[PDB]
Amino acid sequence: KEEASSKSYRELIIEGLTALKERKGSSRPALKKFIKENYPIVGSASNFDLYFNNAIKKGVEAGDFEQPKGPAGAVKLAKKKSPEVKKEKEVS
Repeated sequence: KEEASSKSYRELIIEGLTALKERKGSSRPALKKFIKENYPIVGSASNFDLYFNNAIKKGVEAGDFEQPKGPAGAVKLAKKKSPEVKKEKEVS
């Protein structure tokens, strides 16, 4: 709005993660690019690459994102804690 930041990664990730899901979901690097191309505000933010990882972690604990391929893999928009997601090791 004025500051060159203060974009919620929650919005940014979901905006993409819902779109670039393809087969079902997509890895962080793909989302990171999506945000950089679409939301330069945060995309070109210092240590955005690092912040994004924490954002994913924050989102998955919040039950807003979920990683089918376990932590540090592909993320998928979480809507229901449905079965056949037993490749996350310990995202809990």
